Amino acid sequence: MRHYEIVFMVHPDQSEQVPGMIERYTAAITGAEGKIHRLEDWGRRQLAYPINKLHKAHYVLMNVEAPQEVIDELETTFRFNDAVIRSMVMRTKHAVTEAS
Amino acid sequence: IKVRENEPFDVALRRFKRSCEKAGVLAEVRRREFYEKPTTERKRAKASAVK
Amino acid sequence: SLSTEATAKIVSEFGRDANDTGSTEVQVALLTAQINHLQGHFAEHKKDHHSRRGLLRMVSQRRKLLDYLKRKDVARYTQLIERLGLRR
Amino acid sequence: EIDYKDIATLKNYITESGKIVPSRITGTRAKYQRQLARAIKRARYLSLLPYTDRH
Amino acid sequence: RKQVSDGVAHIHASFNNTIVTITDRQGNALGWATAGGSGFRGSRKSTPFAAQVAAERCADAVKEYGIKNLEVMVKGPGPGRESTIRALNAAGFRITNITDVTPIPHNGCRPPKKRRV
RNA sequence: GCUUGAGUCUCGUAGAGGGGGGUAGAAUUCCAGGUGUAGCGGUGAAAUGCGUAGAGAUCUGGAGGAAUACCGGUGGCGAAGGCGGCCCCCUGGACGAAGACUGACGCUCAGGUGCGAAAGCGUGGGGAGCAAACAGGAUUAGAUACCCUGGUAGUCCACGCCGUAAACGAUGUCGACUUGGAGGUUGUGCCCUUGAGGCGUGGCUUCCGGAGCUAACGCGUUAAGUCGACCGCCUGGGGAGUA
Repeated sequence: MRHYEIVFMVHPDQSEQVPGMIERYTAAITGAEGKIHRLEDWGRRQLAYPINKLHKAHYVLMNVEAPQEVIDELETTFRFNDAVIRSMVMRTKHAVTEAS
Repeated sequence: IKVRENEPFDVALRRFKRSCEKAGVLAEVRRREFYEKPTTERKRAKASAVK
Repeated sequence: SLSTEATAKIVSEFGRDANDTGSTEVQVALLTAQINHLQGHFAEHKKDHHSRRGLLRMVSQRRKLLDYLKRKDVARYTQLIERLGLRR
Repeated sequence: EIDYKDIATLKNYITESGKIVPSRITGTRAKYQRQLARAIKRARYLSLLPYTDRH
Repeated sequence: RKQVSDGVAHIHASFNNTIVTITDRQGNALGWATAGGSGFRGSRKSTPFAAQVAAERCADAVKEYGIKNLEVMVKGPGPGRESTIRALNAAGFRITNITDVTPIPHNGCRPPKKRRV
């Protein structure tokens, strides 16, 4: 059970489905007795460059400690889900809890 | 890159072009992939930068 | 390399006590543990020729220590290679 | 430097056309120039910063 | 005709020739002029003079549109380009932006060998 | 027996070390479409080439492949070959701090085995750019070249082969001792930090130089100095690294 920092953009037009998804994702973490340390919803933020053109998107910062298998199925969940564009999951850098 | 029109100007005189792209970066990418001449061109460039 | 809990378990099994972590049986058993784990890693990959060089250092070093312990105490040798299942 | 989400700090350490500035200019000891650049690149993936100014 | 009143001057300076294309903000060309199409074929079509007369000649041939404002977009290196934008504000245009839009790869394709001259 | 050699354990650090998988942004080419019109491209100059069947320029959408600007640095890592976007997974080594443990377990190494750029070969993919061969245009006395326009193998992937390079610090490996200076990079301790602190202690590395050595050039605590251990190799040029 190691640490991870997940961010992911969401299509703006499915922003209302954002907290639901968050819950499901967090639920999946608690399926493996891993804990979630911070969680931020950064709002519809303007993109520095267009992607499918699609400017301003909805960001979610996560920072979860978990075993690697639920992180892996969380990655495949981010693959198939058409809502989410650009996930990024990262390193341990042991558990953080702050803002930016 | 971009410079907006000023309210009272005749010549914009943008220096944006000079600080980056024109002189070196495009004249460098006109000619061959080596790996070899750059290692020695940089070797003698850093060996020339001496007092 | 190996887990801290794994290394602690092997030191506890093969040493006179814990903190006896440099004895010849202990070093041999730690090298053995890592050799087997990396058998699992190099069955896959197979072209990780750099990591394999580290592995052959482990094999050679285990061999040196078995030769030492063979020409110091042969009873410890036979008990050791009996317990680790090496020598074939 | 260690962090990439602070794009105020990262935006200081970048030029007007999206390019990373050399440590020959900004001081920045080499360890933090490496963390810096790697954080700039993680931020450009997230579209927090731009890759260039002609997107 | 069609009375666009703002455009973009895409100047494409290369080492051998500068080619000036005045368009609108949508990107549809309204009229172009090259340095090689203004007399002086050859060693003389890559000079700042040839580029400025190319730009003078491209300022003509867009009189049918009443362009007063334009952005300038500059590609490539070349003996042109600098003189080129000068000719544009010698032709009554209000020059608004001057961007340099030279394509730079982020180490993409391999460039050609050449030139053991 | 013993610990000053060698090794194990604890905690961290830096890193383009390796292998597998994914993704991102610029750019080149191609395809489809809009605008638009007489050239574009190229060169020392030209021509071949592309272009009123609408090129080049320009904007939109798509496909695909390869490489990964800036950071980038006589910077880093690796035994060497070599390794440069970002992220994950598996994995090798190095270095540092205090302490504990084993107790000479070490050094070198003929045969042997492994790894080994590039080009090349085999099977199966892929193929955007570049480009041996090749073709055309020039240049020229000639031009089987340099230059130009195209362009196939190849370069890219998987697995196997080859087994070499100016594979080079043209400097085998390991250990010990012998004046200095300026840097770089990565650890760390101490002390008003009361800066852009001070003072030390390691690892790797760059430049200059002292004694000494050297035919000289130069090397110079990372030795080509002063020694020890083991290995490899040399014995005039050619013929010939050939039969």
